[PDB]
Amino acid sequence: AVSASSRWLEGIRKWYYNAAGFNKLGLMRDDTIHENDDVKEAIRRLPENLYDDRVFRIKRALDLSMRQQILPKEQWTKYEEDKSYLEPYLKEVIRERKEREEWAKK
Amino acid sequence: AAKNVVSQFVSSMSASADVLAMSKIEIKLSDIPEGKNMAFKWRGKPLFV
Amino acid sequence: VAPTLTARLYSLLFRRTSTFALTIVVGALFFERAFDQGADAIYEHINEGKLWKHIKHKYENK
Amino acid sequence: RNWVPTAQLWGAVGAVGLVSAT
Amino acid sequence: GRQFGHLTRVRHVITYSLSPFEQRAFPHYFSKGIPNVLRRTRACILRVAPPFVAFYLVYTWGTQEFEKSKRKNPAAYENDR
Amino acid sequence: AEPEHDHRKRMGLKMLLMMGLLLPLVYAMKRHKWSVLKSRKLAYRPPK
Amino acid sequence: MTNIRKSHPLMKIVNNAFIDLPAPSNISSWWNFGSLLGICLILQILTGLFLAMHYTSDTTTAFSSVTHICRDVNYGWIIRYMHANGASMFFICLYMHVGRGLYYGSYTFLETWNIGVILLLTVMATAFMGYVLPWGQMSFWGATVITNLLSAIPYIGTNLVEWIWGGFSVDKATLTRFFAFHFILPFIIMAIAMVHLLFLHETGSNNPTGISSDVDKIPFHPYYTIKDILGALLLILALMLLVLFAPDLLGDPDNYTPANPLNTPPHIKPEWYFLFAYAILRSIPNKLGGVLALAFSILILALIPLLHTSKQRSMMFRPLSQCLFWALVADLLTLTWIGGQPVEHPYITIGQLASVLYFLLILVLMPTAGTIENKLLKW
Amino acid sequence: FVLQGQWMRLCTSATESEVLRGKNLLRNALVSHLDGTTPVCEDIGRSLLTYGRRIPLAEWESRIAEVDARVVREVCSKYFYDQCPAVAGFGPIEQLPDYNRIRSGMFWLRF
Ligand code: HEM
Ligand code: HEM
Repeated sequence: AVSASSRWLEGIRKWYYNAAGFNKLGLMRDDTIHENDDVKEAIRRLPENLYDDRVFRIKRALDLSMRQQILPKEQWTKYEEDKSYLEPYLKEVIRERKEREEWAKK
Repeated sequence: AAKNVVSQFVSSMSASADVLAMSKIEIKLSDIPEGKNMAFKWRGKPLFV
Repeated sequence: VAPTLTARLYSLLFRRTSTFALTIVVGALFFERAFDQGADAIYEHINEGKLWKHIKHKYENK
Repeated sequence: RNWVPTAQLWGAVGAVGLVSAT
Repeated sequence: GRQFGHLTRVRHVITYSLSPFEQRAFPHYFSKGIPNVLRRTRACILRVAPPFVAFYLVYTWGTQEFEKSKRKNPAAYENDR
Repeated sequence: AEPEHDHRKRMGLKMLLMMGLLLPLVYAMKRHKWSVLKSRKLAYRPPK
Repeated sequence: MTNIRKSHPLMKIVNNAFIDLPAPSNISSWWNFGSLLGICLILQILTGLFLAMHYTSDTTTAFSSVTHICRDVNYGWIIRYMHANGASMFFICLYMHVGRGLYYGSYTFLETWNIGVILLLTVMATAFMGYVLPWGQMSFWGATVITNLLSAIPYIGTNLVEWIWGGFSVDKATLTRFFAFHFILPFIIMAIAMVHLLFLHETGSNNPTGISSDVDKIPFHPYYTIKDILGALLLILALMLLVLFAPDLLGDPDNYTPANPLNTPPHIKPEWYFLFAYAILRSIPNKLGGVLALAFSILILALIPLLHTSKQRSMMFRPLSQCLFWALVADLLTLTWIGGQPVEHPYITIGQLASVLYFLLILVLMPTAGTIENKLLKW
Repeated sequence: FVLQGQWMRLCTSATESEVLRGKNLLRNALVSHLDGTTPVCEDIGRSLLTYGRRIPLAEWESRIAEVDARVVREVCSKYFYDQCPAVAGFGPIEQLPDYNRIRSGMFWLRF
């Protein structure tokens, strides 16, 4: 029954996305992830392109952070372009482990 | 052996028979006005008579 | 052409770290004295006659 | 080699240092 | 183990740096600071300043009352009556 | 109450001058070294 | 290798954690508080050992002794006022440290976090006993009322407060104990610090962005030795600014009065670094309830790891917690204020809502905010 | 570390022995290249735009001869000591020394 409410979250979502500064840094949502054991394995599963990309992005980002400089307005990550490229990989890794856990009950 | 060695080293701290000589031992009377109040130090806290 | 003051200073004293260090030892000395002198003066000025140094006269040798 | 000349300015330094510092 | 040859794997990135002696250590500091200082402060202010502001009100009010209630020795209940 | 009153204010004076010479100096050192980093520019050329 | 000084001695290799170590690039000024933290530990110590080179630990003399260190002994005055003020710094620095850990999720390093916590609490003990060494009106009473606050425990308490004191009050017996433990804590604490460092060396320093920097790592020697020296320079600045221009300013207590056991400053309070916990304690009517809640103030730190709810260990990218993080800090400031306040209506009612705010911020608000933010990002 | 090390040592600590051996190496390098027709032709051509119209061949030995361990030490310290390097790599350069490290390698405090 979500037509008005859930077509307006995108409004807070959008707000929120640009609120969090990582937008400005040239980074994307997936690169802001807490690198834990599941993320880690997902990470490892990335293709050369995807994966080298995430290395430059973070390189460019930690460079900016070191210099306290924001990227130009023209070169920023736009919410409409949400590459959730880790998501696919990350899901399974979890999926596998949930299974493993479950299989270990009895 | 541990028990008695540890015990002794804790008791070392517990309360010396120096201090603990004066503890619980106090008397005084009739030397002060039939009216006032004499605050003695007794056991570190004020002993009011 | 001549070497900028720094270049002069450089080639005479800072190439060799022995010299450099020697410098610094020397400098530390010279500097301490000037600083003090200057910095003490400055401070006594701000309290003219407020300090015993100014006030010894009164009861000294008659 | 260069060690005398260097050991001679290292000598000096120590000397000046003590003299002054102490 | 070894911390420098074993951190991660990085392909295709060039870096270009310059020597200290070739550059200046203070790059239009006034000019960058103002605009950068300005631009981050203004993105901080909103997230940071509020709660402090709040405390100040609470401090102010909170001390007024005290002095009143206590200096207003007649505050609780009046004199005449 | 505080017999050191005058000496301490004296030293203050000498600690303030000194510190005004060391704070700026030392900052320059800090930029001298870091400069390579801050001046640094980056390029990313995949074969892709 | 041959004649690589560093790894030749095995010992000198162990020192290459300073020079050669992987240190992230990006790194707020906040991290200099680690290093300064050590700086302060070393300064207190050198200072302590000289003061304890002219201090005596008896009722009779202690006040005199300090008084004599500040009068007849050459440069004993600065040493002592440097030692007093230092400890302020030491704490000012500590609370920056823990702020940073709170904010950027450095506390993910659970094992490092747990040592920190021990660190924090050990210093806390130290500071509590040193202030009592001089045996002045504030010190005297402050020890009684804190120590006695331990007698809240039902079965033991009472017996136990009496063991700690070495008698029924706080006479010589207690006074020499604090002298000995004050002396030996800092040495024990240094071991801890190094143990803390040990664990941290196994995963390196987190950043403002909150992401691994392994793809960006820098020489600690080249860069971070100057930063640290610079940090010092400012640190000292503050310590001498305080110590030279306003020796007593930060040392609220004006009680340079030899302790008279019947006398009492109606306004009894710990120094600034303890006020938070004081306030929080008063807010509870019941004694025991207040001691538990006092411990929980400080001891609640070790929970936060488990409380973490977001996917971004970095608060840097998360608004809502950045707002409640700041508020807690300002709530903490608010509490510190109460500490020096008459315990009357105005302050009572305030403190009580601040003590609930603090535990909400830490126990309930933040954790929820985490979730929310995660859900707005679609995470 | 070893290389830069070698540089430094060179301009502070060169020993006549050492320089004399390198000396001789040079001669040979410089004589043996000139074996064959092609080789001689290039030296003669290139020599003329480079060094102008001289053919310093026999001079060499003379020039090479003036070599002294002090000569070699003073000549090396113009160009390598306190001077700022030009360093390029094509990684795995992840361990390659930080520009400032390389830089400090051109002077002698320790290492
Ligand atoms: C960070 C660890 C330490 C902290 C937080 C600390 C803090 C303090 C404080 C707050 C005082 C009270 C001074 C006053 O206000 O008059 C004090 C006094 C004292 N401390 Fe320290 N201290 C530490 C380490 C040490 C060490 C390592 C020593 C000995 C080596 C030491 C020896 C003394 C002595 C003898 C006094 C008594 C005289 C005085 O008041 O200066 N302390 N300490
Ligand atoms: C005796 C007091 C302390 C000393 C001497 C000390 C020292 C250090 C030093 C030298 C560092 C490395 C640099 C930095 O990140 O700033 C560090 C890091 C750290 N300290 Fe402390 N510390 C102390 C207290 C604490 C406390 C009380 C805690 C927390 C309860 C703590 C938690 C941490 C954490 C989490 C880090 C790593 C942060 C990161 O880089 O990601 N420290 N400490």
